[PDB]
Amino acid sequence: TQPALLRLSDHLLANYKKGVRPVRDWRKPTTVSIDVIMYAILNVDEKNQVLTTYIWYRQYWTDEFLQWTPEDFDNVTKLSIPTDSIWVPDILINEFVDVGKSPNIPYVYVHHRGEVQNYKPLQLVTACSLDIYNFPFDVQNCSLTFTSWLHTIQDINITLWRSPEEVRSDKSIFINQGEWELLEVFPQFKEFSIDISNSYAEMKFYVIIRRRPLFYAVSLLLPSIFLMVVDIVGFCLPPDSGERVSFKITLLLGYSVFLIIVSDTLPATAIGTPLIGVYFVVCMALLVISLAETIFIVRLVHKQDLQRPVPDWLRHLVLDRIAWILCLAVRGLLQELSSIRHFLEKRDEMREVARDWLRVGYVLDRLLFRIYLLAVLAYSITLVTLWSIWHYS
Amino acid sequence: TQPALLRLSDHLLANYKKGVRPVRDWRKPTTVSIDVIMYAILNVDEKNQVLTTYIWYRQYWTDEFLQWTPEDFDNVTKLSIPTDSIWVPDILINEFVDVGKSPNIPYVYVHHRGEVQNYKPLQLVTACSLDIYNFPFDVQNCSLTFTSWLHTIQDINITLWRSPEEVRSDKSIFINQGEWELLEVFPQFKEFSIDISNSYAEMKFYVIIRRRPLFYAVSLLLPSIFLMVVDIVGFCLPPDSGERVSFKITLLLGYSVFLIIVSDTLPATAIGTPLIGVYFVVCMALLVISLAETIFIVRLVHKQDLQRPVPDWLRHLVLDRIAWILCLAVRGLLQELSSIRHFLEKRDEMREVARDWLRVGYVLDRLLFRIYLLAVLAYSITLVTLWSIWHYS
Amino acid sequence: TQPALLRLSDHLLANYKKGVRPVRDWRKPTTVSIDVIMYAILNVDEKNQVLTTYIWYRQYWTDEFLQWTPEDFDNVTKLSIPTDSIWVPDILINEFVDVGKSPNIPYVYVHHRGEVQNYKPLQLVTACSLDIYNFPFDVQNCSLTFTSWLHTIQDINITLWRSPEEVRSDKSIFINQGEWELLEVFPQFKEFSIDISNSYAEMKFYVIIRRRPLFYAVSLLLPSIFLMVVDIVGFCLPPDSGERVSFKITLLLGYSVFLIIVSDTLPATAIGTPLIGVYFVVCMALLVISLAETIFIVRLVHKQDLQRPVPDWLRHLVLDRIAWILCLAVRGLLQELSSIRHFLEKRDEMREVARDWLRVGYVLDRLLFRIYLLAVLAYSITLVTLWSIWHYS
Amino acid sequence: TQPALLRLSDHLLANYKKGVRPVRDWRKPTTVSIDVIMYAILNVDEKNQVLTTYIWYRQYWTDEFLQWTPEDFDNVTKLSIPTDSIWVPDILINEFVDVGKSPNIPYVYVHHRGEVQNYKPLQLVTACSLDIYNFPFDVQNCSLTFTSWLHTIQDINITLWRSPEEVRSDKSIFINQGEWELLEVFPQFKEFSIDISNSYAEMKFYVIIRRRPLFYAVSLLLPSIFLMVVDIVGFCLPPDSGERVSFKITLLLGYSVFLIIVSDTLPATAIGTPLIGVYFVVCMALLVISLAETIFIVRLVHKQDLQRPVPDWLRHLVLDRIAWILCLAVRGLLQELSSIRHFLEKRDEMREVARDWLRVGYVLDRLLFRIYLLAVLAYSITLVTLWSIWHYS
Amino acid sequence: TQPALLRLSDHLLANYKKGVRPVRDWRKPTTVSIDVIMYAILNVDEKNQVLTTYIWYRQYWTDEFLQWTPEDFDNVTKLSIPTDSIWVPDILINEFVDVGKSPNIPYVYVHHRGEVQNYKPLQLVTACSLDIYNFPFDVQNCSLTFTSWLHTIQDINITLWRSPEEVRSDKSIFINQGEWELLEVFPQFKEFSIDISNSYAEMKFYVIIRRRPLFYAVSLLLPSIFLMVVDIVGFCLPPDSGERVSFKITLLLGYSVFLIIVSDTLPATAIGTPLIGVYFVVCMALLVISLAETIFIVRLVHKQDLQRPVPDWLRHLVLDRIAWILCLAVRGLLQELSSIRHFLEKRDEMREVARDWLRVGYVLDRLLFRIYLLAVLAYSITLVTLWSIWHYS
Ligand SMILES: *[C@@H]1O[C@H](CO)[C@@H](O[C@@H]2O[C@H](CO)[C@@H](O)[C@H](O)[C@H]2NC(C)=O)[C@H](O)[C@H]1NC(C)=O
Ligand SMILES: *[C@@H]1O[C@H](CO)[C@@H](O[C@@H]2O[C@H](CO)[C@@H](O)[C@H](O)[C@H]2NC(C)=O)[C@H](O)[C@H]1NC(C)=O
Ligand SMILES: Cc1nc[nH]c1CN1CCc2c(c3ccccc3n2C)C1=O
Repeated sequence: TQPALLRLSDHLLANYKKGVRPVRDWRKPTTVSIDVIMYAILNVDEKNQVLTTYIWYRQYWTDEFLQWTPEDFDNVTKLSIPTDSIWVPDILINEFVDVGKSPNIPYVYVHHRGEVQNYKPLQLVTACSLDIYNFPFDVQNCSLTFTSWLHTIQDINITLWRSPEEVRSDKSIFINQGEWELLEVFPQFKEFSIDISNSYAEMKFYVIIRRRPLFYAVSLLLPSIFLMVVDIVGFCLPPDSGERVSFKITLLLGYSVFLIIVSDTLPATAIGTPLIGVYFVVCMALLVISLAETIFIVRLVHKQDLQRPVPDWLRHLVLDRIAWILCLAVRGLLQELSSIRHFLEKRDEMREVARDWLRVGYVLDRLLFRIYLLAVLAYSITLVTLWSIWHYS
Repeated sequence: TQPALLRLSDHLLANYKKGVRPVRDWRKPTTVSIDVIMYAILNVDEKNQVLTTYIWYRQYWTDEFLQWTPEDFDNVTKLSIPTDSIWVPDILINEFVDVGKSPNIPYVYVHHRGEVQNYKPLQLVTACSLDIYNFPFDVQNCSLTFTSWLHTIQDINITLWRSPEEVRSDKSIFINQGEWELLEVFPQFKEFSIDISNSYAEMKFYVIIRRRPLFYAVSLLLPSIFLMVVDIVGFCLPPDSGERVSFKITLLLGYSVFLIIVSDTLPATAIGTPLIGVYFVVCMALLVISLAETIFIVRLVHKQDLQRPVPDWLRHLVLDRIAWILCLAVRGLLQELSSIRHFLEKRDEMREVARDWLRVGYVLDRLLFRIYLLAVLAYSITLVTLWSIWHYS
Repeated sequence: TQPALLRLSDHLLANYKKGVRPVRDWRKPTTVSIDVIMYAILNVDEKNQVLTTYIWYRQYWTDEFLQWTPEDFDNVTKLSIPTDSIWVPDILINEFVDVGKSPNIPYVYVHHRGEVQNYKPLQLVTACSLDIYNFPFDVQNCSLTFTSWLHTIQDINITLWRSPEEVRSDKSIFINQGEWELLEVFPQFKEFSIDISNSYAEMKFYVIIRRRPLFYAVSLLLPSIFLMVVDIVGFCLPPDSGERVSFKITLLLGYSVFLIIVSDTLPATAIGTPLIGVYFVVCMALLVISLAETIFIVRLVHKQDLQRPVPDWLRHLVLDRIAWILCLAVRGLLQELSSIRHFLEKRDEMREVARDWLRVGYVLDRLLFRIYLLAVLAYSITLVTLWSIWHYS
Repeated sequence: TQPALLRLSDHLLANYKKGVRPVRDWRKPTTVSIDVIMYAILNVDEKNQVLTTYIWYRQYWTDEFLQWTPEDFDNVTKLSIPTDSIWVPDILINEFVDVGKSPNIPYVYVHHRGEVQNYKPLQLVTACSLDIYNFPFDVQNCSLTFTSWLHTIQDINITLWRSPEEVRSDKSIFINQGEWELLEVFPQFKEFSIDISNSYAEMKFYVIIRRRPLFYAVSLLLPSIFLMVVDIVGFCLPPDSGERVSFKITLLLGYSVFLIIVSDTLPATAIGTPLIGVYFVVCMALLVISLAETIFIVRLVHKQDLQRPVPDWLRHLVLDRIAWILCLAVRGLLQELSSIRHFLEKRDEMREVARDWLRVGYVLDRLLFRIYLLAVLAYSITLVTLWSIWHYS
Repeated sequence: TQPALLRLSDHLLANYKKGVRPVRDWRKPTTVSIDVIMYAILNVDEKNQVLTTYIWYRQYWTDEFLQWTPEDFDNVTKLSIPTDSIWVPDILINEFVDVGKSPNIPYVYVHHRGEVQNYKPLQLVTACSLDIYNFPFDVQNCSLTFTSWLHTIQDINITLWRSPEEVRSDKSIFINQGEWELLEVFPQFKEFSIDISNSYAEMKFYVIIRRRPLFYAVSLLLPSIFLMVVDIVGFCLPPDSGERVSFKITLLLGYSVFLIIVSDTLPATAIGTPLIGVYFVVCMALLVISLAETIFIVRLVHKQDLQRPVPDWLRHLVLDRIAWILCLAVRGLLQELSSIRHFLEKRDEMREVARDWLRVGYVLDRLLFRIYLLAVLAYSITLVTLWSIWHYS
């Protein structure tokens, strides 16, 4: 009879047992040939050391029992069979820490020599070690290891579909504009063993990704450069005005409020902070020097029952530092008038010695303003020198 | 016998095999005709580049084996059959990154020529690229690509149910008032291929949505306009009062606290900030100019052992800038009295030279108050000019 | 034989096909009678427009094939049958956006005329439109629409179990004390159609709920009334003390910190803020008037090389505003003494003209203190007048 | 033959129907005997009124069809059978609002008289009413009601395994150190009915738990006591120094910042705040009195063109309050000298009347410092008196 | 016939019953030998007392019914069988509070004597008690107890695969760099019993882990050391400048803002705060002493109608504390001139007595500056002494 070509499928699955590993001779292994394309990097968790990706996967193997001649079946050379009717190998990942939700694919291809092809997408929640020592300019190297979980090397061996050079140079479908950049995917065959007499075939894929360091660079420099500019403008306040101290402590208050927002959005691993955490406490201690310079000079020019300064410490300040660096009734009358002259004289002499301290506090202020402005320019061009040698190639 | 019309269903499913693709001739493909109505936009994730929608889906195909004449079955022309008793094609989406939870529909229709109709709702968690360069006034363009995952173009081809003009103009059931606005849904047929000799039918639906920019506009201008008004009122403080500097640094402190709440609720992609991030740092640097204008003028009118100002720099300030822009016992007595006259004279001459600097600091203050008020009005009407040319049509 | 009364169930399920819609004549529809009691309002999401409830559901229909006479089965009139052995209709909701987790009920009742009764609880995650224009005093109106997803009006029709007046007045089991208050549940029959020749039976239940506006009212007035009381106490500071300006800007700083916590806990839809967002910016601008009143009067009473004020602007201030509203050696001596008289005279005349400005700044201060206190009392009793007409009935 | 004792299980399950309620006579109900041990309190959600626990559950019933004599089966008196091969009753909870994830137990015991024993653990997500009127010192009373969802009182009745005194005094395995303390679990039998002619057996377990109020007490008093101590130290500043007002408004600013962190971590139900919310606004208004005492006394001792105070209001302040509570050329000369005497006399008389107001502002300051220190000590020992009568027994 | 070696599997599973515990004699128990390797510590929840790990698990037992001679089956000594075709024991954990998501392994090994080997990975969500008394330097000790949930000691007994010394010293695959450090895994056999006549075999594994205390130590000392350095610099302000009080209250404000971020990220159990919570309130009260030292000395050097100080309290301050520790018309003229001498004399004598109080306030200031600097150095080297004795071994 010739009803249709559903007479192939019941010829092929009349007495078929889906629990038996499909070989005629039990001494020969089943060889599974796999292949991978990366599709998206969904999440990189630096705190929990967990990577979440999404790949497209395919594999084939040889089934000794699903064979037919294409004649006597109207030249059919392949057909589709449900997945839960045949033997399927158990290929897992060593680095699993969870189970991702993936769509179910209910069909496979079967060619007329026994080659069974399986296509399925996979969401992977794996665990890889993440070092963040140079935090925005970092390249990560995480691994995917496909292996058979039960069967040993004498039952299931794993090979590649195609050559490892075609797998390495494949970035055709990768979803970009998403904060991570795929560089390469490199395969490598190894053989796993913990104890003796049990070896397991495995196939490591190394996934190398790189962070796009643009929006971390503007969301961490644009407040850092800004609060340095406001500190430079605050030196132009005169120190005997009672406002420079209140300026510097408010701005130092507003800067410490900023760092606790930075640590809220930027994590750190068990080795500690990255290298840019050093460059924040250098800009922190550079404001405490400007605070200690203000408190040192407000103590200087202030009116406390003063004496005339040291003639040694006036001579090499006023003269040298501006040249090397900068540019019965009758006689009862005048006895009372001499007393009135005396109270005005002590008022004037305490006033002119307050001027001599005030002249010292202004030559020494423009001296320390130019030393501070020299240090914040030498450190600023150092920070852009190290960046510009990175950016080339 | 005539028991009921359950004698149709066992005639139709006596020897039926749900794993075989239902054709008499294996050389002809099965053609699936699909159709879509968008129901809700559930979530748009700008950070992770993930779109979450909810659609209503339907499809039909032709089954060669489910055919009957309507006579000898009491004129039955269609009936309902459980879904897990027949062959169902595997239509997926390329852009899946997750599996949404959808209700199960356990029945299908079957007409008497073999047409099998399937209705089901779907929740879709897809991945599309989102550019936010003009952040509240942005139109997104994300894609849905329906394809068969295993079968090639020689087995399953995908067509539309109805015309592509009826699909494009369908906004009948879309749930509004929910922060996104559906513009159109446009279908397009393509043919997918990565390697040679394997082509897959696909059907792209382009979903174009647009953000409603109302409550982002009031939750970002109403604090931005407000802290500009408070800065204008603070110029009316007199500069030799010791409070204008403390006014400006508190208000600049409270403005920098505001931006870190803005970045907490407004994300940015890998290309960086949107265009309105430029318009925040222009309003930022416009407050530092008002801070540097205060510190420049407090340094001017302040009492430090002063000299009389330059007659050149007084003449074109006091005169020109207000006209072009603005509107033995006896002889021992008087020798002591001349000394008492001398201490009061140095007290008065240091007082009148502090007035001459104070007159300079007030002509120059109302000059810089009108230049600053001219710039904050020219920039404010520029910002509403660019908005009003957008709003028309 | 008479073994037991398991001989009923195998008589009833010997040749039973659970895929066939159970009618003798295929032209007559199956009528499903439903009923609902609301149990809890779990979540109302104003941002995503999503409602989450939990109901108790029941339904019955007529099965033509499950019929027996109660004699010859020892007078059994009903029995329980597993759910997955019989035909069950597919009743869904139009407003689904998710799938809730509900317990499984594995049994149904079957009476001896064919009536099959089904009881099950359901968790529903639906989508309804939420307007929050009057934010704590708001009544919402969301919908639940039970319909058959595949079968049309010629196969499945939906009716009510009991009368629509018994469904409307049922609040027996509703879990209270949980921030929402159930008012009524009102049913209504409609008939759904998008295209021609396909009509679907549906049954809308309108669920009307009302927010309990107690703890939103104390967590939004008790800081709003408090920072108005502190502003009233701050007018009693004297204006020529240098502390009133620093008082008002700190309190205005602490008030703007408060609103960004309010917007963090209170959402807004696409139409913008509710009506109480207007009543916050009225209390905002009422503090800027008190700030501008302080800066206007500190500029007035301050010692800058002053002149005597206008006699017109002193006469209607000092006199009128307090009445209509408030309540050779010898001749060389005295030439020097006349100079000493002259320096003390210019010191005294600049002191008495600073008193005349100081008298103006205190009559005008108590005038503007009573105008401000009149406005904050007229607006406060207006705000309680609008509340008291709401509270009655 | 005697192969093994798998000949018992096929004798026992040859013709067994798992859909039939297992009685010989259909008029007799099946009696289910249950038992509970509480294992952990996982979550108590005060906002959503949801309790999450984890119990260990067991139950037995009598199966008329699973009976054998132990002879002719090698003295087997019990054996284990898979769960999905026999009839299982449907015991649910009325208070479900979700479905918890519990491990599956695939086996049951069967004794030779028909007693079928079932052991399983359960995670329960229920809804109970939570009153938090005394927030850390609160005892909650939530309920668990086990009932049959479909079958009425004529089919399934629920009893206890063991006595209700053994269930009440069982705290053997409860995981402690986890913020809630289990007091007792008390069972009670009732009979549920909404309409007539349908009654359902139920079994309420009352679960009484109590919060451990230790770390809420130190995380709410240690900032509350601290900002009261800082306010006491700030009275020792002299009031005519211009810093006491700036002290009090900064500290009142920092206290209002603290309460918005308290409301972020401590929820409130629909009845409003707990009783300790009253004790925060008493400590709030106790700082406004210290603020209004400062502003009242800075207005007093301040130099505005003053007059001598009232002799009545000086006599009962300076004298009484310290005793009852505290402890041609020649004649042209002296006409000019009398003028110079006159300008120094008006300078001195305006200075001594500023001392007389300054003496009033210091007797009245130490008076109001001791009244304020008496109120903050009488309220502090009241707050520890109410705590110490609670702590005993 | 000799078709293949699928003739072994149908010989082995022709009449096999997967519900029967596989023994020939029912009096002998089934012995299960287990083994564990820890792979990752996923989460340690200190608030909810919940541990989340991920292990690799394996077990074997003896099946009396799956036996064959390897001859007459072409020398096959083992083969793989699906898991859902044979009897599997029910090994659970006592400490479950949830169900983790683990991958499914669908195959087992079967040797020719009946030994059935099972390999599977497991995610475990257990509940262990966590004491955090020494918060970063803490070692936890949580438990895993494998037991059979239904069967007693006469049915299932649990043993180890390999020796307990090989299990204890196994850290081969543990994923490091993830904030917790695995020390050892120690097994122990016990026997569980609540009531009489029912004993259950169990096998406790003790898991000892240790926190890596590096990044908690820098994120809690680097702001704590920093705000102590800023307080030392603030003593160099002169006390009669009106800025030291405003310095100390701003810095004390900014320190109390810091602790509420610390408690947000660091939890505490029911016993209260850890030991480092004591070391924060010691650094808290060390700033209130510096605040009370400032307010005590501003009250001292301030100009209120002063008297000369006590000669006893000047002698042991000025002299001792610097030595032991530190280093008709005519007669009408002069009657008026004596009055002018009198007003200048009272002006001078009130000025020199303000100097004598000012000298006292500076000897006493450098005295209390060196006592405070001695206490903050003795406590700082104590804090590093206790750390250095911990770090050695
Ligand atoms: C809730 O909303 C519905 C809107 O559908 C209101 O529905 C109307 O109800 C009346 C009868 O009460 C009908 O005549 C109208 O045809 C309904 N409208 C529509 C569009 O069908 C309902 O009244 C609302 N409930 C409350 C309490 O306001
Ligand atoms: C917990 O709440 C229940 C409320 O149902 C209390 O229940 C009452 O218990 C007494 C006996 O103790 C019965 O006589 C009452 O009929 C019960 N009330 C109701 C409404 O049924 C129970 O006592 C409470 N437990 C505690 C410790 O307070
Ligand atoms: C909502 C409902 N209520 C009962 N049944 C249905 C299903 N409903 C029926 C009509 C319908 C659907 C559909 C889907 C895609 C394109 C066009 C479509 N049309 C015209 C389909 O979802």
